[PDB]
Amino acid sequence: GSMRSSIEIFNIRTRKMRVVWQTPELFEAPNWSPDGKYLLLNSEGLLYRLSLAGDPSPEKVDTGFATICNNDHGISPDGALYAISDKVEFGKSAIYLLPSTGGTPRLMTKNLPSYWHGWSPDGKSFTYCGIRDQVFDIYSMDIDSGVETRLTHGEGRNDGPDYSPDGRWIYFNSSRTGQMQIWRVRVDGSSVERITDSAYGDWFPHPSPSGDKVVFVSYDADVFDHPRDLDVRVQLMDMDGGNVETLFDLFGGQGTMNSPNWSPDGDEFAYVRYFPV
Repeated sequence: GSMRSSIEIFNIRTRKMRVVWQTPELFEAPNWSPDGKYLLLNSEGLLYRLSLAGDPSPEKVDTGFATICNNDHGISPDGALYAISDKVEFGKSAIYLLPSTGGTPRLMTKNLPSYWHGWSPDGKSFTYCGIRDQVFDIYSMDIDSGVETRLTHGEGRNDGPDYSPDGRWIYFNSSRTGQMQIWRVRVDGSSVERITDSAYGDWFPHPSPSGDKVVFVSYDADVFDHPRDLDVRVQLMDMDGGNVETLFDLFGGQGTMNSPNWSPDGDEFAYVRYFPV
């Protein structure tokens, strides 16, 4: 079988890349463990750990009944929990938490579909895209109480939320201006503001844990939604949207970086490059 996915890391300080693992399988959306030691990927509804030292061969995570996981998942700051978005139970995406060492998923969201997208720096809350009667909004939930908080209110479609490391902002994208652009909303909901103003559809914002940079993908403007297998750009900019640059061109899009992908040191991020079928 020819290669289909290349799990890779790019260091934004030295501007060097490395190939962790290539496979003829379709692997997607890496997270990076808070201890620095492994990547968490999904493939064909299952979750896998790939060690960054020694054997990078994917090791399957026991997600119990949750065997139709999608690309929206993450790891808690203390490293003890995984959050997954799975459709076994209700036929549409629902968010669960489980131990990072595997086990039985605990349902978080009763209102569906909901797509997990970022863990709060203090670990107490998470943020997600919730679709409610075809209204795409940013929500957050307090893990201990189960209380759902709506942060956007149907101004365009709003997707892909992830926290700034100071915990004051959630960055996301919104179609409110005509194409997907990066926006940010305060965690209390109280203000929102535009971060990119580009000729592209800008998707998957991830603020670096080091608090200086945001990485994201830019599709061509004539693209609708966030498909697989297109010629895209992996971009980087300052927190305030200044100094936008193209780090590299890439064949991909969907799967490349859906979920929070930074090393805990904030100097490197994980991503998947694809090869045409």
